[PDB]
Amino acid sequence: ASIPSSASVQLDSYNYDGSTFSGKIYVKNIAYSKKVTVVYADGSDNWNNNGNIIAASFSGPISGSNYEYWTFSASVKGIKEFYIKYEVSGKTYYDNNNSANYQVST
Repeated sequence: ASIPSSASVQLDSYNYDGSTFSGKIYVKNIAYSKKVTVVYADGSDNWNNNGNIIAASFSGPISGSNYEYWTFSASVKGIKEFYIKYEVSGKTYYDNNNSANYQVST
């Protein structure tokens, strides 16, 4: 782990065990009332108009930085790829792996 210097939001890690999709996300502490969402395509690669959504929750500050960790977990029947959306103070940021998304292998 190293803390991003500059990205507003950045995936730290995820797992998909065949039934539960979970992970952790670096989030820059820009303001409060943050919304951090994981948006995924299902097993058929259907985005469902960006309606397959898991809301992450605040975990804690990261010492020696202006970042925080947010975590997520949900029961997910199938998933091919995902990205992260971060809304704060009317601004909208993404970690979509530079438009490739994060690919979930089978």
